[PDB]
Amino acid sequence: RVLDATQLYLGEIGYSPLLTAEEEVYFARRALRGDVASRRRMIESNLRLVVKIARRYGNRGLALLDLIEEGNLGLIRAVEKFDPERGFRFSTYATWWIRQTIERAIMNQTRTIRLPIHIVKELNVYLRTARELSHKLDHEPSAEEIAEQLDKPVDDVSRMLRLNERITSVDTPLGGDSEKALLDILADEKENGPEDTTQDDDMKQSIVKWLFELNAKQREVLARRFGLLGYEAATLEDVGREIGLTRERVRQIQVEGLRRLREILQTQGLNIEALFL
Amino acid sequence: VPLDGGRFATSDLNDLYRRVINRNNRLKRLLDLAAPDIIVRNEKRMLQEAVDALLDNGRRGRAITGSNKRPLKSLADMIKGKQGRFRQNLLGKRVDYSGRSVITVGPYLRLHQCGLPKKMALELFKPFIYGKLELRGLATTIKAAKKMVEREEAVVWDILDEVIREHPVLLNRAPTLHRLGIQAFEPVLIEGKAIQLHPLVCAAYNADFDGDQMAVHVPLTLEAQLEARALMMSTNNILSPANGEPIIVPS
Amino acid sequence: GITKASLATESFISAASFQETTRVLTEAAVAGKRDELRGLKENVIVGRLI
Amino acid sequence: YSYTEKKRIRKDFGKRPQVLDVPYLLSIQLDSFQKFIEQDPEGQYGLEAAFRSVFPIQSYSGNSELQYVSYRLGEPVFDVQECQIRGVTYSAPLRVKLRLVIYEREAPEGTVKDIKEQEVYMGEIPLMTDNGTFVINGTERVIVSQLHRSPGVFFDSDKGKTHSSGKVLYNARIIPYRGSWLDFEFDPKDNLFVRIDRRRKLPATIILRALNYTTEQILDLFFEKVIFEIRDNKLQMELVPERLRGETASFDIEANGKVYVEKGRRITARHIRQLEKDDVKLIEVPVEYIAGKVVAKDYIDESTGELICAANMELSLDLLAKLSQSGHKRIETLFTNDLDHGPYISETLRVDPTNDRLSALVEIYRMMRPGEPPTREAAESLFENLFFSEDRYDLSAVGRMKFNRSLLREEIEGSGILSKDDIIDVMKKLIDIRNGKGEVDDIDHLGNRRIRSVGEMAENQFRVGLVRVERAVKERLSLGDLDTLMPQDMINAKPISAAVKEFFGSSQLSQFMDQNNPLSEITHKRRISALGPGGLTRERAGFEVRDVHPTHYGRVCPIETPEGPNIGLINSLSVYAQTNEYGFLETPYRKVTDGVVTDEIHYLSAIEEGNYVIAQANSNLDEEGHFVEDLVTCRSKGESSLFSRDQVDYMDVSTQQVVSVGASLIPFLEHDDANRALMGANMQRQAVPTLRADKPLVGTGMERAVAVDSGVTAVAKRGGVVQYVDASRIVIKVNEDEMYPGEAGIDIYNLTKYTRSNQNTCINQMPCVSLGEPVERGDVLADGPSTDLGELALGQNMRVAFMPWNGYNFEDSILVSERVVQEDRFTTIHIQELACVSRDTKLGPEEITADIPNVGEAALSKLDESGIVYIGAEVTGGDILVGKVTPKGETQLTPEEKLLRAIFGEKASDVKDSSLRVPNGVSGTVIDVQVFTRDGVEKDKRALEIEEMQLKQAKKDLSEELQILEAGLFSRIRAVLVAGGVEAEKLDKLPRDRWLELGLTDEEKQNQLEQLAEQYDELKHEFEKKLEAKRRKITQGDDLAPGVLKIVKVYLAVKRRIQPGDKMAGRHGNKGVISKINPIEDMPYDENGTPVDIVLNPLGVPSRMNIGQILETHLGMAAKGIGDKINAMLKQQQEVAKLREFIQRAYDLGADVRQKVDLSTFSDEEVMRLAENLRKGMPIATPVFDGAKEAEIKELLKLGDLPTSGQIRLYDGRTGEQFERPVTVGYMYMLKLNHLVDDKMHARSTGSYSLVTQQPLGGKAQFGGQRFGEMEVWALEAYGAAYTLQEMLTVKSDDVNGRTKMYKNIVDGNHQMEPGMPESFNVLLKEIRSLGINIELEDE
Amino acid sequence: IETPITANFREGLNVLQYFISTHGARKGLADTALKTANSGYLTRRLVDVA
DNA sequence: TCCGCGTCAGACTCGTAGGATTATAGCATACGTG
DNA sequence: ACGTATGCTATAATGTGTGCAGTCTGACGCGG
Ligand SMILES: [Mg+2]
Ligand SMILES: [Mg+2]
Repeated sequence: RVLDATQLYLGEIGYSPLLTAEEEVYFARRALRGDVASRRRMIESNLRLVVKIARRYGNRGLALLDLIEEGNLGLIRAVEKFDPERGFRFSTYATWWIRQTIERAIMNQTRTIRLPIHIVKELNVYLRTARELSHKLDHEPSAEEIAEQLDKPVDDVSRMLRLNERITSVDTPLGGDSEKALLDILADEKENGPEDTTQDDDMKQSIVKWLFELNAKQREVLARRFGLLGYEAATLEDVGREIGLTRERVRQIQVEGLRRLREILQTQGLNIEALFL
Repeated sequence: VPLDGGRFATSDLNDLYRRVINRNNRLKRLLDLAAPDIIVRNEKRMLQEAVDALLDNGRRGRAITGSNKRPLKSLADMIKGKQGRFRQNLLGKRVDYSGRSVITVGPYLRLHQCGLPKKMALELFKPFIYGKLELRGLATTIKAAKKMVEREEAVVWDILDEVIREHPVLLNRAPTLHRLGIQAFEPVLIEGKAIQLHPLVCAAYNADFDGDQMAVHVPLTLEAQLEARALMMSTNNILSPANGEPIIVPS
Repeated sequence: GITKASLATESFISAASFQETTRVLTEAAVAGKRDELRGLKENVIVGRLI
Repeated sequence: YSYTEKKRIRKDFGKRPQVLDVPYLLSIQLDSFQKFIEQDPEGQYGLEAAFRSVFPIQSYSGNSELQYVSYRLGEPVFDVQECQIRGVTYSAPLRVKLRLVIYEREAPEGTVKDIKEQEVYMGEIPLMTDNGTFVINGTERVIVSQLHRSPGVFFDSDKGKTHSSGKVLYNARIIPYRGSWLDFEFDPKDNLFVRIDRRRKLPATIILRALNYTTEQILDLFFEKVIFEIRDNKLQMELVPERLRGETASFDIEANGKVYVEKGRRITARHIRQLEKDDVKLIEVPVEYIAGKVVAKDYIDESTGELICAANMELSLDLLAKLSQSGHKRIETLFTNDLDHGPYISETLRVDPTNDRLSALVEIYRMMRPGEPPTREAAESLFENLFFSEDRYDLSAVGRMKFNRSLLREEIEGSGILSKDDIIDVMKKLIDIRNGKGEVDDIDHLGNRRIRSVGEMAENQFRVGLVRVERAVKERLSLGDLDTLMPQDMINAKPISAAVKEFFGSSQLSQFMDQNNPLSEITHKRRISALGPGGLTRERAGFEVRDVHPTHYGRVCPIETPEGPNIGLINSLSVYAQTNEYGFLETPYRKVTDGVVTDEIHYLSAIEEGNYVIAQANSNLDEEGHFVEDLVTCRSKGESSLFSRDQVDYMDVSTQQVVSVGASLIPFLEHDDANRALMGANMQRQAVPTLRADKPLVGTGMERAVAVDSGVTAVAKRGGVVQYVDASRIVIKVNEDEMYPGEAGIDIYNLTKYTRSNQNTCINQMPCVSLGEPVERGDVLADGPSTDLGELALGQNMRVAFMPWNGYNFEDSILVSERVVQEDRFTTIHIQELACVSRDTKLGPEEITADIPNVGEAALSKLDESGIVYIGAEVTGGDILVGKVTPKGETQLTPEEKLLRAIFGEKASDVKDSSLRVPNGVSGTVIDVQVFTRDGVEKDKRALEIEEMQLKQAKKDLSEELQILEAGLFSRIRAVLVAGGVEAEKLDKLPRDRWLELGLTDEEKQNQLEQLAEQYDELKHEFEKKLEAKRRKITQGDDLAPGVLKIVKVYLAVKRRIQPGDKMAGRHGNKGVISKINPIEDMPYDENGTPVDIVLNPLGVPSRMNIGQILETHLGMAAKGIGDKINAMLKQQQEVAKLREFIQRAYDLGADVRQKVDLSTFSDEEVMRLAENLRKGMPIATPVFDGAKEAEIKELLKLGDLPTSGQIRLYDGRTGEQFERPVTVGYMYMLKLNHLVDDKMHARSTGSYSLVTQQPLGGKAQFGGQRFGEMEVWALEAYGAAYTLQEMLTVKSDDVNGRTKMYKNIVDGNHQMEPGMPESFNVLLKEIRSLGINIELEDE
Repeated sequence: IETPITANFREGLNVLQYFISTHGARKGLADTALKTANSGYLTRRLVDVA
């Protein structure tokens, strides 16, 4: 029989009313006043018109079946708000809706990174300006050449072109040879290897031994300022909250803790050795 | 995740997910409007097409093709066959403390020996240098030991030379047919980017010095050092398991 | 047969790791089978002692 | 002979004089793309075809239409030089003239209403170089010619679809260039079916009904007729004697007077001639015989008017009696036969569930569009659209040609659409083959495998651009206003530009040129593939395709193809092979006229090769006459045997036409196994050119041909004296005869100096000519990177000795002297090219200054203020080439870092570091740096210093152009002026700016002075705009990617030498790794003392069966023996006469040497420049199969006072005592393959980690650990080593806890197992849960 | 092939003798690449059951 | 139960290389938070 | 006020299709 979701729906619209001028008015007049059956019919009837429109709005974002569904939503909003008393036809009024609803729904579900309408709307005028220029310049227009014709900013044009830059999927094969995708190459940013994990662990355990090698009033004041032992990373003036309650003596004692610690790094074998780092 | 070039890159699942959510939310919208059933039918058929395409794309009908006219990789696909998680990212693994290089002959070596380049074994035994360095007291910390190695200073070669002694290394050749496709030896540091392999065990690997490469692997744990010396040492592996016959034989 | 004897073992992990992975899992899901691990493939996967 | 040839002559052991000289090897690529751009006036080809095909396009209403006028190519925006550097396509503007014509609607066709006409751009097409390359985004790329199944018709049969029946089911298939497929196929019951697009299977009479054919007509077309006359009472039947042939007499067969055969008897050929000579026409027969026979036409009762019996219905006794009394005593049955004329359409109609024409178009429509209710027009439109519309369908010229000659037709050229005739004719030959006559075609025959070069493919992709524009034109025309809308508003230039760049990038055929060797370039452009789109696949590829087919002879090389899964599909073109005008291949052949082997050559197609018998080139000609021998070994019909003289029709031209370019360079190929010959020709392409180009002592002759045609060298366009020699360029003065009378006549050749390759190797052009040397037209002026006096120089020859050496040549392992390493002869150069990118991040723009945070004065020593390394600065891994800094954002300074930045200080600025530094391990010399900037942000000071040079160097370079062009232009006027007003010094008193002031008498030469005067001014005005183009493109802000602000490209030059691990080989596939560079003390040496260069293993020879290497060695030694004698006489400083006698005695030795070079013709000076190049060794040519034999080699060895054997008395260097017995020593031309160990060795302890798998990455490229696959795993399972495996599953791979924890434990010394559970499994859990399956870890 | 190779490597093949040598050479090396998968796949099949 | 035609499961193992799309109108009040 | 979203345009227009069609041996599962 038929097992294609496409052909099945396209069958069911092929057996649905094809309305005349005064027929549209008869149903529409009752549809606004809520006849229930009337709103269903005008819709059922003009599903065939939605398909002919989505026949030129394909290959841009979604599939043909996805354009029809969102194109049907335009016909419905057209039925929610049509004027039968006006002598002008419905097929004319409904086309303006079905063309809009499709374009709009493609603008959202086409790009992975959801680009709002505003940044997109503008981008199109920059691209459609590139058309005019390209045909007469016979040269694909630059960021400047587009900026000179609109008389608009250089960075605006450029930043809007940056958002047009499309994607390569992580699972994409590499050089017409699906030996490895980008995941089997692209490195993990977050976790650095043991070498970098143990760097901090060893360096910060060495400091725990250096803070116990200094004075009690020097390792108290120095640690709680940087937020090493304390809970919050305070400043020279803020160390006064604890017990210091000083501005001059906190600054002399902070630096006194650091001067004795700089000699602890010169004797262990770092200082200039760990300066490059 | 974003590329270095200001581009982004997304898995095909995210794209397949957006197909499911869009159609599902559009169905919520049409059930709000009490739309005619003929449309609701299409929406339900679509929703199922998207769900079935998310679980296993290429199965029920045409697999939903994407940007580069290729089919979107679905969920089932990452559990399916060679290219799945099992065979590719679980039973088989790229491994640390591993290096590979062109092999060449080692006609001076004994059976339990193999040439290992210095700059290879250098990088391979990196945590063993940092360890023996803190013991002698030459490194106070590890970033200090890191720079000592980087500068390739003279006394660091002698420490590297110390750890490697009485330490076996695994030598693998592709393809790994039988167990003898890996044998362990005692590395001999040699100045040069070529590995030097023992002629008699060339038979086990089927290793021809015509441009062959062999993977190196360092056994980390003391148990791995014992395993490598006990089971996987070249001297303890003579006869083939297939036939009670010596595979270690001049040619 | 070999191809069938591999898919027959009570271990479904050993079976899916082999082939027919789409079918193995579905049959194992409906049965609600629990693998207690005996084979090597099973413990090499989880990264345990062989 | 020529001058450049006089400098060094190659001794040729050929004995088959070349009647056909080797053609330009880059014929295909250049000629193909030439057709694509070629604006043919009528015979549409390439673009002209694409427009006439699609255009004219008219609106959907048909009131307005767009018409193609003419197109043109503008000169390139950026030339090759610039394009290669900037990084954008080397393309030309496409300006096409369109014409918008609109009709009147109610009026008939008011064609003259508004004929708008204007010119419009759409897309820029990548042009092809003179090398046959396309520069895409600054990469010279090559598009390989494709090999695909030829359109037309083709008959096949699955020799056993159902081995159940085991019946050979025959099938036919019409393959178009564009359109739907049309297949006809039988079935177990021999019912003819038709499957359009191989879709549903439909009865084969349904398509005929669709072509308006009644049941009667159908039968009348295929089957013959059997006449039955019912005369009075006796039933009678017409008999053609040749019908009851090989059948049994079921009844008593008797005639006017004689019983021939008895009941139940076989009718033999005797009985058939018995009846045929008796002239039998009518025979009386029983009524039981018709029971079974099928009635042909319809039979209505004359009386009633009803069908007594319809057409195609099995007759019976009662139906026949009903027909006899109806009033029909002249019934005509069909001629059903189970041996010959088979009844298929008959049994097929009984299955066929259709009725008339209109109903046949229904099931055809219900097949392809199932579910849509059919109308009269929808069903008719579909079927008419399939194979019967000028739009959908196109067989093409080749399609119709092959289609016609497959049906043995009348026409070569006909219609692009299938006619009714064509379809039935195809069904007819399918049924012919089924009967017995007719043979199926095979696909492996090159008569069915057509070649499709780039130009045809560029045409195809250019059509899709036009097809995608067709959509936007029609829709905008109909609904859009007629007047207002202009034609360019409806055209879009992107769909064409995009569809063409899709081809020049993404296609499998468009790939980066492999140019690591002149041979690689030339053999990769002569590559032909069956893969990519519209071809085959490794997954789909069979065997019989790959197999060498006897059609390949002379067309395709039997020994040229990768040994990888893409083995039999990829193939190089043969030497003298060329494309048929239609598409097939063709090979040269010497015509034999009335026995006489005429010099007239005919390129025979793959089809006509099978027809004539073709003698081999081994056959001997009688010096203008015929074959010396009566019997000649020849070949035809795809077989080989001996034939007589008059029977020979054609002959192989040369003995090298069987092989390719790759194989024509292998000497003594005749003494080499095809398996090792293939590998040898494959590795010869991988031969990285050396530092000093060394000529091959043991060549074939093809050497020069390759080097010259590759387009890597610079050959003279016009002969004359080299006015100026230089390392950068060459200036040559043209002779009077060749020089044009209009221009000055001084050619300019700016030689390509050291710069990068696609494989990161050196490219240089050194002058091979001396200052002020007389050069002939078409002579090599500058040599390439792998060429020497115009001859190809891939690797280097050296004294080799075959013998074992303490196992340092174990399995083909190589033992090379330090003396080779001392001469730095095997020292390849790698020109690496780094790049530094200034990007625009979210935080802010990056720049390029010397100000870099956390740095030593030592790093910024080689940089300038701008932040770029000086030209000529040596660099090493860690040193920074170009200083870059990016913005640093909200950065959480960790307490331990805020304290450390507060102690030692250096509060690093809010700008991150990412300076381009030399990669760890590389070290060389910066030779140049190029800076690209967007048109915007102000520049670095170094970027200004580089602009200074480009400008002031271009100002000088153009000053030099107009200067020497002036001198050559007045040089002419000076000679013109003497003719007429003869006055020498008095004319040369005042300066040369007042020479156009002086003239001559009313004469041709007065018009000449006016030409040169106004052409001098033409160059004087041209010089300004030439300066403008240079100046602007230097000031121009090069357009960059979005986000990028400016880039700095650095050019390095590392000098890597040979070392253990380096892979080298001969050209006989003899591979090997260098194991040890032996000390000069230890190297073996002859009694005389000179040591050996390489010591090879003799066991890499019997097993290999590549004895060509040993012959290469022997001849190389003989050749060197002669050079050693010439070297000695030139050192001794003897005489011109003494060298002349010896060298004349050398050139003339071979049996019938092809070249007969007399030295009495050579002048004394010409002899000594020759001898000086002969002293390194007399270069010898050994044609592929017409090479030298032992008789010739051993005779040459006696001239060199070398041993007849080729084995020398060798002494061990280590010791000094002799080896127990002689060893083969000689000079073998070996090669340095690209597989160098510095680009191979790798090591890793801990580094990057994968993104999801959380296991390490792959390759030294990304610094990744070696893969331990499941096969590698089972090995440890077998050993029993359990931790060694668990260690390689967890801590070495995923286990995030384990890897870091284990690291810390190793530095502690405690090598302790600390597992947890790999991440990649934790992924697999959630992945199965995401699939709606409860997978939890059930505990103890 | 009905007609084998008459020549050897010393004497040198004529033009066809080499063309004939090709037929056997390419098919022998075609079964080195393609047929190996059947034997390597057998190793895989055997292992899983054992 | 049996025989033809459909889907579905495999197809060796490791190494190296490199980069590009079309277009969603056009303009005016509604909805969400400093 | 700024960013995002929501809305309407009133000639008539009302059933789609686009695109690769030499894998192969072996094994069942739904109809017929
Ligand atoms: Mg090898
Ligand atoms: Mg080998």
